[PDB]
Amino acid sequence: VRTITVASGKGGTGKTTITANLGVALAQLGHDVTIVDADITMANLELILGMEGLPVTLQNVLAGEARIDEAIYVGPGGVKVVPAGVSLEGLRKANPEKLEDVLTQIMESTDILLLDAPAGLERSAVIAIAAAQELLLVVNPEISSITDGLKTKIVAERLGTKVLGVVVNRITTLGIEMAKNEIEAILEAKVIGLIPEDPEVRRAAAYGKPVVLRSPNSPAARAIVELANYIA
Repeated sequence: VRTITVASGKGGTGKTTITANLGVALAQLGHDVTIVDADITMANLELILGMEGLPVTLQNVLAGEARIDEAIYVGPGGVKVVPAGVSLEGLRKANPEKLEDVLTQIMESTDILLLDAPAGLERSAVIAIAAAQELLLVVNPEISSITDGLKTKIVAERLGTKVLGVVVNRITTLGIEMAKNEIEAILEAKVIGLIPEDPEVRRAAAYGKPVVLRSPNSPAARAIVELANYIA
């Protein structure tokens, strides 16, 4: 019923980390959550969720080789995952109608649908943004990252996707306050999450257990469930 796309400007902000743990934190709060991994890249949801290879993807479901139920897997903490298999652009050109109904079937199966959009502003990304009602923008406290994020914000507004708020990932807790105001001023939007730089989210990735479960008290984890609370 609630569809949110997580997107960013450049390619290395750490958004997939936020999407995965956000979903796990959301599921831990009792919400029926589903993440559709639209980022056909290495170091994605499968790695961070510590999940084993996923056989059936949407590409299979769109080709009529399988039922959507077969492309929905259960991950850590109860979060569900749906692999796109092929870029959204591809699925969309293959059959626009089918793609929409399948997305509908998915929305039916949950309360919250998170779309891990591909890195930047490619066709597949804008499609992901337009497909959601809300956009969760992820940026780093670096200028380049913040301006690239502004373009993403703009695209969402051009399309009619409402900005849920912006998440600043990997900030040093020292200046935060001034930084937050500064960032909110640059891309005129509200930051609803400040995830401090944390070695633990890197080790979480390397070993396959989301920080939210691996290290519940690390500052990154607490910041993320904090964000899931705001969102839910």
